[PDB]
Amino acid sequence: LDPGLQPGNFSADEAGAQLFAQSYNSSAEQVLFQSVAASWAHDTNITAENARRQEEAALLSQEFAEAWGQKAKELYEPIWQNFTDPQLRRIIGAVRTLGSANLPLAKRQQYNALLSNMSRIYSTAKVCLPNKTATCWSLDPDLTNILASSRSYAMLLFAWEGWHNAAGIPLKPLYEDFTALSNEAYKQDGFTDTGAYWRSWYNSPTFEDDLEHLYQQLEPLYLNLHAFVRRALHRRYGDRYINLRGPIPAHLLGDMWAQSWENIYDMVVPFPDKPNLDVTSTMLQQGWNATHMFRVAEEFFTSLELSPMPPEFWEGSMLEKPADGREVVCHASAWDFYNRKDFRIKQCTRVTMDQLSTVHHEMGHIQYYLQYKDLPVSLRRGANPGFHEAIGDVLALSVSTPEHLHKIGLLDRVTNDTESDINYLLKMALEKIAFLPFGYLVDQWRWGVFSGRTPPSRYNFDWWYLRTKYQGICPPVTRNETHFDAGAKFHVPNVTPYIRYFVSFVLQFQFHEALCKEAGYEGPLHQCDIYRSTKAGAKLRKVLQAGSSRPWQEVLKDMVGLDALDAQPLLKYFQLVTQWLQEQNQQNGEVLGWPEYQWHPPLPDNYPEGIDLVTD
Ligand SMILES: *[C@@H]1O[C@H](CO[C@@H]2O[C@@H](C)[C@@H](O)[C@@H](O)[C@@H]2O)[C@@H](O[C@@H]2O[C@H](CO)[C@@H](O[C@@H]3O[C@H](CO[C@H]4O[C@H](CO)[C@@H](O)[C@H](O)[C@@H]4O)[C@@H](O)[C@H](O[C@H]4O[C@H](CO)[C@@H](O)[C@H](O)[C@@H]4O)[C@@H]3O)[C@H](O)[C@H]2NC(C)=O)[C@H](O)[C@H]1NC(C)=O
Ligand SMILES: *[C@@H]1O[C@H](CO)[C@@H](O[C@@H]2O[C@H](CO)[C@@H](O[C@@H]3O[C@H](CO[C@H]4O[C@H](CO)[C@@H](O)[C@H](O)[C@@H]4O)[C@@H](O)[C@H](O[C@H]4O[C@H](CO)[C@@H](O)[C@H](O)[C@@H]4O)[C@@H]3O)[C@H](O)[C@H]2NC(C)=O)[C@H](O)[C@H]1NC(C)=O
Ligand SMILES: *[C@@H]1O[C@H](CO)[C@@H](O[C@@H]2O[C@H](CO)[C@@H](O[C@@H]3O[C@H](CO)[C@@H](O)[C@H](O)[C@@H]3O)[C@H](O)[C@H]2NC(C)=O)[C@H](O)[C@H]1NC(C)=O
Ligand SMILES: *[C@@H]1O[C@H](CO)[C@@H](O[C@@H]2O[C@H](CO)[C@@H](O[C@@H]3O[C@H](CO)[C@@H](O)[C@H](O)[C@@H]3O)[C@H](O)[C@H]2NC(C)=O)[C@H](O)[C@H]1NC(C)=O
Ligand SMILES: *[C@@H]1O[C@H](CO)[C@@H](O[C@@H]2O[C@H](CO)[C@@H](O[C@@H]3O[C@H](CO)[C@@H](O)[C@H](O)[C@@H]3O)[C@H](O)[C@H]2NC(C)=O)[C@H](O)[C@H]1NC(C)=O
Ligand SMILES: *[C@@H]1O[C@H](CO)[C@@H](O[C@@H]2O[C@H](CO)[C@@H](O[C@@H]3O[C@H](CO)[C@@H](O)[C@H](O)[C@@H]3O)[C@H](O)[C@H]2NC(C)=O)[C@H](O)[C@H]1NC(C)=O
Ligand SMILES: *[C@@H]1O[C@H](CO)[C@@H](O)[C@H](O)[C@H]1NC(C)=O
Ligand SMILES: *[C@@H]1O[C@H](CO)[C@@H](O)[C@H](O)[C@H]1NC(C)=O
Ligand SMILES: [Zn+2]
Repeated sequence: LDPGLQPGNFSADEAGAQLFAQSYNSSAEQVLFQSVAASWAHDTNITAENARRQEEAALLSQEFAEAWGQKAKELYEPIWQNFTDPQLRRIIGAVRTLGSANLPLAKRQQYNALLSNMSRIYSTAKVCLPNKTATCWSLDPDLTNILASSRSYAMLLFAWEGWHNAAGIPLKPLYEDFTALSNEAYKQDGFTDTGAYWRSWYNSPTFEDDLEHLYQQLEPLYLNLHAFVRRALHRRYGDRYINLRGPIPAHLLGDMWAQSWENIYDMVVPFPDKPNLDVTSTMLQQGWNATHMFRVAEEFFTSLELSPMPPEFWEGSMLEKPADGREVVCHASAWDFYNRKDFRIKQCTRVTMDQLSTVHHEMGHIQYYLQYKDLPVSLRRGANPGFHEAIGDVLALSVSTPEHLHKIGLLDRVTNDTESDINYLLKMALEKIAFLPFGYLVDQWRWGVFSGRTPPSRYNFDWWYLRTKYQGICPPVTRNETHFDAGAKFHVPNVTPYIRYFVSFVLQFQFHEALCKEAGYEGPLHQCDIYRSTKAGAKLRKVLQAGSSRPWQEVLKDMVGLDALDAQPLLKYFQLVTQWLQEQNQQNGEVLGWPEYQWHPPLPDNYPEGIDLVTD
């Protein structure tokens, strides 16, 4: 048994715990490196050969965590909370979390394979017309593309139900057992249930209470936005299917999960005549190419006097669709090998304005890793799990502005037209604000499941109850206790929390408002840029530098000034769209909210016979 993989002898003392932690850090980064190294190899070079390695390196990592966790859990758990330095408590607290590993091996297999099956079913789920069609439609491209692009209610419904039938129905039996074993494992760790464990990451004694108050402060913005989309859908589909006072059919909102309303912008766009300024056409004539795009992004960070990329980045990063033509996970991602000496971005970059914005986002993560690279490995993560995304986003917000684009040189004049930016801001409002209630209700639901507030006979009653109460949606078809629509969202059977994204979105604008205030800027917040503001850069740098050492709330108070999340900065960013929508809503007499919730559409006249009929 490798000494580099198994812990030694240590007393229950802080001096012992310090020695143990230090030993954990040294071996831990070694282990993490191997796992990610093969991961990067396969992800950058898609082949079954590397997949076998990826599986092997990840397997080793768990045995490592079990060895150290095993010793830690037995050794300090009776005393650990008393260690003086919170720094030490944080490291030990992370390692002492064993999770599933606690299960006896017979249950481990049952729990582990079970999780594997849930993932298979979701990705495997196939939706087939009630005809012996030669080939069915998978989640993407066909199902997502047809649902995002199609606008024939009859057609759109059938695709939506088919997905929930195929994905949802088979997960329901399995998910109960996962609930049983998952909570069983965490009980041995010391959490009342899986929910208590997920909430534990934010170190907020009133965490769930905090979110409700945040969400109630955003609801005025959401209801106004919801009312406007409801009206627009009514113009397109007709009163038979959109009750001005009631909830919106879930399948008509432009995406399989109604989590993003981005695809309906074409119907709702204010001031439809102003074109969205796309710099692609100028970018091409400028001779720019993917490789230069990244150095352009670095220049922005250098303007913020943050750390410029290490040469290791230019060497490692997989900036393009490789000319070798070997397969790659072209979906852009940012990687940090816990090896202090390197960090890499995988973009598969192609020259579009969107990717320019995307590259800035990804480079923000790299910047984030570099600033806390000095901390011990257990702390080299976001201040809170949602904190990581927020930093990446705020950087992306600043660069999207035409004010910034002119500074880079891609634009001759910064036309200060309110119709142009409202057009833009509404697309963002459809893209992300519509997401908040959804991101909140999924983890709102899951804590209920793990907590038992939703016993098994209610998996679907509560999901639609919650989904309607918060998001303002009801199902396209009456659905009952045989179903398990929770299983229809990727994050559910893959057991990945959603709350991180909701909290991240509030933190995104909360940081943004802080930097603008630091940058001496004034007036419209959505016209703010942090470029060249070194004094703001130092403030941002501080928040990154702390990593996970300091409790997330304590750091946030130093940055923005408030010990907790708040909606006020987010609202100010959207002040213009808030003002404009209310007038549009006020004129039409929209009922803000959704009384008479117990209303939903009739079925299509010949459903499912009429599902392919031309209606455009
Ligand atoms: C991605 O784009 C990279 C950026 O290219 C620059 O920016 C774009 C927007 C255009 O304006 C382009 O014309 C720019 O060069 C690109 O890197 C560039 O690659 C080109 C070749 O494709 C290189 O051209 C050579 O440049 C040198 C001079 O550059 C050095 O010195 C100047 C100062 O004098 C510095 O400002 C530079 O930064 C460099 O340090 C020339 O000596 C050489 O001249 C040759 O041609 C002329 C006739 O035109 C002859 O008289 C000479 O004798 C030579 O035969 C080349 O013109 C360029 O160096 C390089 N940029 C930089 C900054 O080094 C990259 O290739 C693109 N990548 C991909 C994958 O597409
Ligand atoms: C978590 O675990 C890892 C692994 O143990 C620790 O990583 C080490 O971090 C230290 C610094 O904290 C690194 O030390 C640096 O080494 C450089 C030389 O490296 C070469 O030489 C050594 C042998 O001497 C070889 O082993 C190595 O492979 C290289 O060939 C120095 O140049 C550095 O100088 C800096 O520090 C000195 C003081 O030490 C200053 O006076 C200088 O001004 C300069 O700032 C430095 O000494 C070490 O290399 C890292 N090892 C690994 C494997 O990454 C983490 O630090 C640890 N986390 C915590 C919180 O302890
Ligand atoms: C941590 O230190 C402990 C000692 O406090 C080490 O445990 C001891 O390890 C040795 C082998 O390395 C074991 O030896 C065996 O002892 C039995 C009698 O106990 C004897 O009959 C055998 O022939 C053999 O000599 C010993 O049992 C074991 N004792 C205990 C209490 O664990 C341990 O190796 C150290 N662990 C690490 C990770 O460094
Ligand atoms: C993408 O991943 C695959 C799998 O890891 C890599 O394929 C392997 O590449 C090496 C050389 O690049 C091959 O080794 C060579 O094989 C020949 C024939 O036996 C031998 O004459 C050489 O001496 C050397 O051993 C290897 O066989 C090949 N395949 C496998 C399964 O390992 C590929 O290189 C990766 N591409 C990139 C760009 O990283
Ligand atoms: C995850 O899903 C797979 C697929 O449903 C499960 O594997 C299957 O598990 C069952 C028993 O749990 C095996 O049943 C056996 O089938 C053979 C005929 O194939 C029959 O002769 C035996 O009497 C028995 O009924 C089935 O073979 C097995 N399939 C494979 C490919 O191994 C797996 O058990 C599921 N995991 C969990 C935790 O539910
Ligand atoms: C939950 O509600 C679902 C409806 O979404 C009910 O499932 C449906 O149940 C009916 C019968 O109760 C099924 O129709 C029957 O089909 C056969 C031919 O297959 C026909 O001969 C009968 O006359 C009748 O039309 C329907 O296929 C079935 N659909 C699904 C998706 O299950 C279910 O009964 C409800 N369950 C509970 C516990 O309330
Ligand atoms: C330390 O132990 C004492 C005595 O059991 C207990 O009162 C105290 O709460 C512990 N410290 C922490 C931080 O829980
Ligand atoms: C655009 O015009 C408004 C007029 O009130 C002004 O407040 C805003 O600062 C202007 N933006 C820029 C970038 O000049
Ligand atoms: Zn990101």
